[PDB]
Amino acid sequence: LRQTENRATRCKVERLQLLLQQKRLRRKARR
Amino acid sequence: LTDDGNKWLYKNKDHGMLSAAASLGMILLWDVDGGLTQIDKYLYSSEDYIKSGALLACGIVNSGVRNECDPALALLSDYVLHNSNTMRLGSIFGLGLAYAGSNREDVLTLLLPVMGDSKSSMEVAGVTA
Repeated sequence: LRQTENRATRCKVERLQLLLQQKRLRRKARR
Repeated sequence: LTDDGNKWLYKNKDHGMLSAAASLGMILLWDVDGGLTQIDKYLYSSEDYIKSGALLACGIVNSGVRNECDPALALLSDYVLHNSNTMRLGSIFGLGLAYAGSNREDVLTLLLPVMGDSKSSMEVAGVTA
């Protein structure tokens, strides 16, 4: 239960990390 | 803490770990990427104290920057539910301080229900208020 909650948290952490990397690449592209 | 904060958190005891971890976000204020990178490792600990402190750290990191993306929203609405225990004060306070000026009906409607659910002790109720 707690372990699978941690797994889901890790999944969303990876998702948002990739999204943030894309966002900052796009930002630095123009700035 | 940034060098080796795990030992620092562990030598911290009782309820201290909450604030000890939130200090990580305070240090990594306004830096979403750095905060996430330095908080992910501590985000998964056997004791929920460290997890809630990490949630506070992420909320503090998000606070002050109005990024259209809402990593704080996603991560912290994942935990806004009591999860069978009252130790969600950290999540609630983090969400608040992160979205202070946002006034997003999304976060308002996420927070108001959990505020009264027959299981939100006065601590949780005050934090969410």
